[PDB]
Amino acid sequence: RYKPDWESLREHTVPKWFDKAKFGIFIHWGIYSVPGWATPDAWFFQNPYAEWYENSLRIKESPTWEYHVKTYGENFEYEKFADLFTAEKWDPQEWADLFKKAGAKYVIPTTKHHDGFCLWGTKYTDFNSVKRGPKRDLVGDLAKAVREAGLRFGVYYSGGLDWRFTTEPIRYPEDLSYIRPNTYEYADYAYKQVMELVDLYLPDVLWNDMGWPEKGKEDLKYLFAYYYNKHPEGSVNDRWGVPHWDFKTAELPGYKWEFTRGIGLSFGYNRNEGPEHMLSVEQLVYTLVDVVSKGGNLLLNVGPKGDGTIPDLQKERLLGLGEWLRKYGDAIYGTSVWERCCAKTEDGTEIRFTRKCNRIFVIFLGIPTGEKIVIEDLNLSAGTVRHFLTGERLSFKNVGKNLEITVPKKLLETDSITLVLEAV
Amino acid sequence: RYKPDWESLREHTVPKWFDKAKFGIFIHWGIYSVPGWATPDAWFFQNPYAEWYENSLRIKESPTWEYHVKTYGENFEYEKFADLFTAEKWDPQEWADLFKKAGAKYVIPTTKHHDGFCLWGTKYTDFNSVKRGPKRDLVGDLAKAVREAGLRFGVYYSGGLDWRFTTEPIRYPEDLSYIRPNTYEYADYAYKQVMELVDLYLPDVLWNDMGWPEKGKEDLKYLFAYYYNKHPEGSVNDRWGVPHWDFKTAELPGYKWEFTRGIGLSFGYNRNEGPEHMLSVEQLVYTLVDVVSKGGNLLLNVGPKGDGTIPDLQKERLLGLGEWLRKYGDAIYGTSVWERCCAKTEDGTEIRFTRKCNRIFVIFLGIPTGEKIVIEDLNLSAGTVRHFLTGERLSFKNVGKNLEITVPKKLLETDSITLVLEAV
Amino acid sequence: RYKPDWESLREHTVPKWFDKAKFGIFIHWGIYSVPGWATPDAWFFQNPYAEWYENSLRIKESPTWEYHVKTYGENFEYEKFADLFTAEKWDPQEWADLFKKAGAKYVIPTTKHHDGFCLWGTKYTDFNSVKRGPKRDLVGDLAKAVREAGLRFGVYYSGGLDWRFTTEPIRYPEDLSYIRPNTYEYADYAYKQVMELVDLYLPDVLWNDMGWPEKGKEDLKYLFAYYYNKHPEGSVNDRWGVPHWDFKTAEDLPGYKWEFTRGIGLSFGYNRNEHMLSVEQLVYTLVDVVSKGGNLLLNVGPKGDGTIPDLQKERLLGLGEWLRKYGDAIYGTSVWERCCAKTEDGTEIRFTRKCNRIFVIFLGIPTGEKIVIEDLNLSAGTVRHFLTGERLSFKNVGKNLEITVPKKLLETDSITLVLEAV
Amino acid sequence: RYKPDWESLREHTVPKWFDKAKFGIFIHWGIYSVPGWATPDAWFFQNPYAEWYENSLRIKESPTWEYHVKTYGENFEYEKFADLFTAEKWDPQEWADLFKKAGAKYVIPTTKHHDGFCLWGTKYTDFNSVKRGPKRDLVGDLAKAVREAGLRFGVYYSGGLDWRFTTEPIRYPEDLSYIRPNTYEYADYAYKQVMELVDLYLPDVLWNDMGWPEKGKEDLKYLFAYYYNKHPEGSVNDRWGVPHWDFKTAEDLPGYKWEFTRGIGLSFGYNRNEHMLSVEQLVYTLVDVVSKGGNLLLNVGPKGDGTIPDLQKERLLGLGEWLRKYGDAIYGTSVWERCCAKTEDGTEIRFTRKCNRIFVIFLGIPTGEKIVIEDLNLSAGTVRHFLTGERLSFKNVGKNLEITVPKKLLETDSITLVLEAV
Ligand SMILES: C[C@@H]1O[C@H](O)[C@@H](O)[C@H](O)[C@@H]1O
Ligand SMILES: C[C@@H]1O[C@H](O)[C@@H](O)[C@H](O)[C@@H]1O
Ligand SMILES: C[C@@H]1O[C@H](O)[C@@H](O)[C@H](O)[C@@H]1O
Ligand SMILES: C[C@@H]1O[C@H](O)[C@@H](O)[C@H](O)[C@@H]1O
Repeated sequence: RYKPDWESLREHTVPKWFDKAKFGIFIHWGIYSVPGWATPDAWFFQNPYAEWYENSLRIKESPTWEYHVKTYGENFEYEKFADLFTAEKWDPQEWADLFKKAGAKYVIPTTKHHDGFCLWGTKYTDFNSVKRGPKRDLVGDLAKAVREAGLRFGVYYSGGLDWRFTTEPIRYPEDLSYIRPNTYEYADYAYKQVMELVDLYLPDVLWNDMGWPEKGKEDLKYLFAYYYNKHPEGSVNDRWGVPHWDFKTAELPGYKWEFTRGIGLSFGYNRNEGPEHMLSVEQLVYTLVDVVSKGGNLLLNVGPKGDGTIPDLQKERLLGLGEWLRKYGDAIYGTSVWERCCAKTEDGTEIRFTRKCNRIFVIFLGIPTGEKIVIEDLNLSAGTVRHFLTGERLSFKNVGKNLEITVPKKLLETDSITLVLEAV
Repeated sequence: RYKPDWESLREHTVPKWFDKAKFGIFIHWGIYSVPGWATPDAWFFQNPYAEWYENSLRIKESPTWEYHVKTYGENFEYEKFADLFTAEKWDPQEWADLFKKAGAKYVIPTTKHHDGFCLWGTKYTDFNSVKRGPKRDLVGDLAKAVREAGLRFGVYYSGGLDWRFTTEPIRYPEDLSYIRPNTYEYADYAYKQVMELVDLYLPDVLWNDMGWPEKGKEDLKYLFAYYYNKHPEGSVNDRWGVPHWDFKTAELPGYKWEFTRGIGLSFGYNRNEGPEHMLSVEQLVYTLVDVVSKGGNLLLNVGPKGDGTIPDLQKERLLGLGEWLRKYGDAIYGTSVWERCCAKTEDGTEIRFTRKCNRIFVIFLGIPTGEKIVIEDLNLSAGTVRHFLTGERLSFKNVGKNLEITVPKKLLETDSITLVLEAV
Repeated sequence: RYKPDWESLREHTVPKWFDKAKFGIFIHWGIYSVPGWATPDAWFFQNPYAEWYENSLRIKESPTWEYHVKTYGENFEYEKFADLFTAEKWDPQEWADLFKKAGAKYVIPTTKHHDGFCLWGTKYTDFNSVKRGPKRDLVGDLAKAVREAGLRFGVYYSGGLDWRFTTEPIRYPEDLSYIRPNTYEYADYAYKQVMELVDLYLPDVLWNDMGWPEKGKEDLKYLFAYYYNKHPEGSVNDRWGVPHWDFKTAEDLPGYKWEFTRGIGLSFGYNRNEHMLSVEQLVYTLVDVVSKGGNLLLNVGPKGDGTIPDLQKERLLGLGEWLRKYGDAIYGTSVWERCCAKTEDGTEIRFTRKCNRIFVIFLGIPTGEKIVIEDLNLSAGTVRHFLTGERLSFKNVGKNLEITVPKKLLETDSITLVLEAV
Repeated sequence: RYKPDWESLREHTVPKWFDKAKFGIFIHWGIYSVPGWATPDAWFFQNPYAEWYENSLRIKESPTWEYHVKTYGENFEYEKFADLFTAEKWDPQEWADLFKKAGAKYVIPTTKHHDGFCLWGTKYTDFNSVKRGPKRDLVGDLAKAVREAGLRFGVYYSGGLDWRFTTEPIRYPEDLSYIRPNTYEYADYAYKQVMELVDLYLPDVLWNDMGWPEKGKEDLKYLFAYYYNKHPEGSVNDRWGVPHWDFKTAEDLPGYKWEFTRGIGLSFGYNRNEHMLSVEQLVYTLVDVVSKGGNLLLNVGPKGDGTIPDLQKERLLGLGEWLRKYGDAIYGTSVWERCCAKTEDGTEIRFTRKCNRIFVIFLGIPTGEKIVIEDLNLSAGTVRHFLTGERLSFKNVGKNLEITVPKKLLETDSITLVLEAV
């Protein structure tokens, strides 16, 4: 049993499933998906993030304001998008199947982003998906489908920012130091809402954002102890601004962390986003391997449309990643870091290392065109280095500081995207 | 005038009436009286307290859950008892007469227990006796009747626990450290509700329970100063978790205290309670004398049914106590502690001492069967020891460390339950 | 057992001995007794308190500065008085006997006043009576003598003010809000010194003054718990500025215990330029205070050589001669239903209770046999003349209570007519 | 780089060496080793811990007081033992070699226990081993010797208790809530002393005790950041009473790292009146603790002259002889899917993992060849006898796992039967 104080909650280390998961799906989906628009220290004036539509719209000068006033009209309040957000062609089982085939082991939707619209039937505001728009508990139905597909389910919550409680926009990063809800009322509201998510859906991950209101930071001792006592395999990110977290986030470490990025640049759906603002399947795999070899997990974001469909370009990149993970999944899932993160060849091709007990997977970022491969600054523990995908044994010798190794061309042609070897 | 700070509020000592009162009636009565059921470190799983019905019901495993799901059905929410709680045959004048005849000098009902149902027309929740169930201000009508009978009126309030603000039950004592309302919203709610009781009924006693929310502990400086300034003869118990109290509670001291217990084991009405889970009239009198000789008051609880009647077994024990207090009341009411609490005879019979200026009442817990009574470790201040109930003088001498004294058998037969003497 | 937190320490009510004590002796005695001088909006510029000599001296051109610069010289540092404080003719048994004969039940000397000179062998400063001046543990020798005489022994300590830690004087009351030691170093120093008094002498009273340093206020839950656990009959005044105290102080009827403090004269420390109360006014004060639930802490300001001025000795013995006669109507009494009353004539009256007995103490001796007391009805008891025990006839008349006490008995009483109803 | 705030310091997880270390030596050694005496609701009145000699001595009439007043005399102050603590026959290389042969990977001496005597040349008190007694920097010479033997070196420090700053003893556990130094002066003193240990010896472990003074708890975000930035492989226990620690202590399977501490005997400091564990019980403790994710910190209580009692030396060497054989199944291991298991016979079993290898350590040596382990199914690997490496036949049978190990191999093992599946 966890007690409600920081010393006691430190006893909760990161759960084993999360360290082994390696890959998860972020989902940025709200009423901001309806307009789904964004421009292709002037960051907030030309916000490339479609989720920040309302903030950009509150800046009268901006291109989001130009677009909005021409597409929808000057007197079209942002709140009106809630009724346009009908998710009429949303099938959560189809999402869960997509994410499972993509190779993800956990899924995290935005229960409530900065605009403050909640994607569940919360009883603390009427600005949610049950009373407005979809007339449907989006979080709960996604949680059911995700878990029926055999995946873990987390929740993103914008604890630090809620624009239902402000009127002024963020124009500069320094504005965030005072343009917050700021009231005791909000501190209670955020506490009750995350407590409600825990009670209703018992998430495997509590992914807070933008810090936690200062007035309720000491509430989290009670929230975290409550959560862990109901769900010891539950986890908590590092965006609460308090002494406790299970893993860190980012946009060889001894702690666990998680790199988050979108398939594109924007997190929410953006129409203005060209097909060359997005990563290729190759770049997604390279990111996954790089991150995972450094002890991290990848949280890859998906920005679905307001009608509940995932853009074909995004579906494509997910399935292509999962086709790669279906072949090379044994060298990623359930792996630890090796003695070192990275390495390169004499040629130039970068290399990453993942361990799985006595095995050491050697993952080349790319497929070398030559049979004779020379890896710099490595002298392997004289064992048995073998081709991974076919299993076939391979000859190799040590040379001063580098490591020479021949791999026939007949085997290179089998590998897709990355050549991977495996020592013992 | 009291200032709102702890140093200043210390000037308020316990009121004279309360120290002299000696005996009071607790009343545990709510919507939990309707089901009125309880099982005959596993305490919370088999709670013998019927007031904790809802907590026990939230534990799916428990016998309260078995009973509830069979008597009322799985989908019978606990809140539904509010509408079953009609107090149709409740007459408060009949209660006040009962408590007055029982010998009580003050009466304290549960305005709001842990379940959060209020027995008055509070304007801070619709979960009360005016909007639901009785359609009647139960606290106010009891206050009128109690005061018309010439008794003081206090209020119990569950400041520390309110299950209207939680969903999870208490399974272990350590759960109480974090399964509390916890919000600023609740701290205000509790403050406004006790302030409302003060404004509406001006209670002679403020009997808080389960501590006060940490977020509003400093509010009580303002509450206590406000209260004492309107009502200097008002009093305050020791369950707020702050530096100030007028008397302590429990379940020779220099401070004033108050032992609270039920006629039975449960505080709320329990049907499952046999007639041999309750104290006899003899044991109630023995408790009263023991407590009062140690500087304390007795707060004897009554658990009425949901229809507003007090079980005949409880009525019986109260009237029998009051018949005893009608005879021996002069040795209890308005007494102080003597040089020592207790004493025993050579035979074995225990003895308690109460003072009233130059008088010293000697109350035997039981009626010795022999005329020759030898009291251990006592040498009285050579005065005049007399039989109390008849007044008749009695012979006595000192003997080493003990004190011999003859009391004719004709006088023993007059005394009911306790022989009592009286020195000068 | 007492825990170190305010909620737990509230369980310590005022000890029974202190409530019954009624009368105690304050002693303001230090190196300020050596010059022992004070002048006969601008209170601090013309301080009538001789203990504040150093503060007044730091105010250049003030009358204490004029006197000092002429009697001792401009370059005569105040600290130099420590070596002049010899306590030549000091006899603690003589003091303890004087206070016992005066009728006092407890005695409280200044272990350290605002100037910061300590009257004991403290190991936290060398500015004390053992290393300087008397070469003698003044507090400890007085404690031994006072307890041998059968009296309780308390300690005054200036926790809030210490002029060893400041250089600027107090010219106005608002100056006290910032001209304090202010350092963590001082907060520890004060804690360690009161801890040391407790360890060395285990005082029955801890009489702090001028509040406690803000930084050390949380230290006192520990100090008080430590103190009460070693000495449950110990007590603590109300000048720490924290939620806990046993009795209040002061310079219808309260439910708490309090203590009026005042000197025989106006000054607390010895003053030559000294305005003194008569024996009659001291008795009247005692009775007034005691009938209102309070104790009287009467101050004595001895000279630097260790003798108590004859005028002060005289007032104390005269008070004790009165207390020897009428002590049963004061010591061990509680308050009655009301404190005060007057006669049709004008003479004020005070009431003390002692169980079923209720003493009626006249502030003065009425010159007439027929006495009419206003707004008082006594439930037909037996009103006795107190000192002789003789019975007196009384009747109830409307609001008032007519009583007839013979001339023989009025001339018997000294200072106060005292009756005794039941 | 680590910033001085709790959120940043959480990034420091327990160092890999400490998780792999498994076994370490505690050393309770001070001036309390000189008398080295302790008696065979009232724990503090009959303290079995010889390190608490002074506390027990402050309790007048207690058995430590009887012994002390007869062996040394009533006017023999406890502080006088500092001059008796000569460490005559002390040889740090002899100690370091003993601990290395015992199989320990790290060593932690008491730099300062509750009595406040420091075993190094601190410049914040003259009550230490350089100015008194040994005339020698005991901590530094042990640190040099321990690191020369190839072992890690930590430091115990009594941050929460220091009896140089109190006079009253601890009679009950509730006394610890207020009988502490309590001053800002102490909070600085503790900070400066641990800062000084870090600067002088850069310990691999900072083993604080009895919490950290309330006034100095915020100082520790700075001390910890300073420490980790100079020494990232450094570690910190859980007895500071702040949000941060690297491992917990103690006197299904945890996710955090912890450390069981206990003496060879009952007392931590040397006791004559001493109740000791056998070699078998020490090995059983080590295996039990290690299979549950913990380390064992085994205490040694040397005499005042600098020698370790032969009985203690004996137990340590016997443990190291066992660890020399079975060290591969302990050092560098993680926890398995579950900690514990038993046979149909009754013999307890513990599991340690080392990648794909899973060691099966029997607490005792089964007398029969046919061994049936309850509730255990092993995925058909290759179960080897550990010490000889020979292969063993096994079958899965319902819930259990039948295995046949020849008598030849059971008689080979010492204390524990050890197998090795894959
Ligand atoms: C994952 C990203 O985190 C950031 O803090 C947010 O501002 C973005 O909108 C997005 O949710
Ligand atoms: C008098 C008793 O006090 C306790 O704290 C409560 O838990 C019981 O329900 C009851 O009200
Ligand atoms: C009793 C008086 O208390 C005051 O606070 C002090 O300033 C006086 O010097 C005197 O000691
Ligand atoms: C390891 C033990 O820790 C406890 O806190 C101490 O009181 C003992 O003396 C010993 O050092």
